[PDB]
Amino acid sequence: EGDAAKGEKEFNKCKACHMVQAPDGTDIVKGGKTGPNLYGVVGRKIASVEGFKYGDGILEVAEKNPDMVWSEADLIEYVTDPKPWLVEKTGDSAAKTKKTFKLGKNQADVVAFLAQHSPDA
Ligand code: HEC
Repeated sequence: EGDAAKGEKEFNKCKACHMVQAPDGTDIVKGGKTGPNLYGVVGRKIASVEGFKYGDGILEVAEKNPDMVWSEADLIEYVTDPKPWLVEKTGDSAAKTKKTFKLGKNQADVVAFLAQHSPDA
């Protein structure tokens, strides 16, 4: 049972690279642009943010699984350890990505925070 209040704090480990900004430009969490905006990520098609330059592996996940979206379960796994998640979904041990950051605790909490800011999932 993820706690979005705890997740908001844990998101300080994500905001160097990611923002959470609503479609009207309102910052929920002011953050970087190295990774894509995470507002609305829960239920969002994998690797589908307009203009973002994704790595080959995550694009392959989306290409080979056209109906795939970010579920809460997949988010928890990916946040925990991104690379093996990509290997799992692509079936390719050499799946690319420069994104290896692993969150070691409170993963369901951060995902609850992301879900709070995906009001239309
Ligand atoms: C920079 C060093 C990052 C940190 C710290 C975190 N993320 Fe990240 N994220 C980053 C990049 C460059 C990418 C693109 C990956 C690729 O291979 O192209 C991502 C992607 C995500 C995604 C997928 C988004 C999508 O639109 O499909 C998610 C859900 C995500 N990142 C979440 C996330 C969280 C919760 C983090 C803190 C725990 C976090 N990331 C850290 C770069 C960086």
